[PDB]
Amino acid sequence: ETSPLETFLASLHMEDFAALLRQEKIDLEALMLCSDLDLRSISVPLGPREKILGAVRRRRQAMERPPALEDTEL
Amino acid sequence: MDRKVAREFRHKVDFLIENDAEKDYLYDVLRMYHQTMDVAVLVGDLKLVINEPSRLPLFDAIRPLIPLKHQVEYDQLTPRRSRKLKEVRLDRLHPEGLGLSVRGGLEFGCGLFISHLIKGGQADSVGLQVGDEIVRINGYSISSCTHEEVINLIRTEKTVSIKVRHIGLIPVKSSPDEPLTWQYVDQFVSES
Repeated sequence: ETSPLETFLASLHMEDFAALLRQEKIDLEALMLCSDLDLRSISVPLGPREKILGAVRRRRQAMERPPALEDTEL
Repeated sequence: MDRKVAREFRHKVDFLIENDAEKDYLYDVLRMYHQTMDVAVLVGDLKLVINEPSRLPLFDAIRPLIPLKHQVEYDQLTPRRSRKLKEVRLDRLHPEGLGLSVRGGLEFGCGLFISHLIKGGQADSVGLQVGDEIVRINGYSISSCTHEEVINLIRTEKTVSIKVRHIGLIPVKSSPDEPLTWQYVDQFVSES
């Protein structure tokens, strides 16, 4: 019911950036390929830019090199 | 009626199982059950082919084949599933936490499953179960989420709402090179 981008940004406390990204026609698939310069060009500030970029990198590393299944205790 | 029942059942088998050797095994254990009337042995033998979530509707397909006098026991021995979603509200600031463990995510090719419950804990008290699949967190779909994103999403607010679907299977992958397999709740809990 919610988009991959909406949930992605929600997990990072960055829901308020969903409007800007959708306005610039950027879905999650497109965001994965965004460089620092790309996000600079669409007025994403330093702090938010580094949070997104870090999360993209962690996502890519998990998808490309998935570990053993482990339980997270909550 | 038995040619109509066989026809409808065969359609369900063909749709959920691709492999012919797996089909042959399925029909064989059902043939054996008709001879012996051993429902416990049947359910145990059925597990070899019903080995992943997408194959669980086979239990529903088989139920009409089970005589009335065995349908209560059959239900008890098979996972209790429902397409109606269960919603719960949990407090993260609780002194003893949520009282559950969680595994899975997009990087594993599987959904998010409750793998452990602390008996008497907060998750337990609201009726959550080992074998439950989490389909929604704080209103958000998690079908495109990695394990870490789901964990971070749970930890965003002081409280968390979880929507749940009971499956009765737990995903298993003991190393980065292992394939994804599934274990029934009873096996996973006993082996832990």
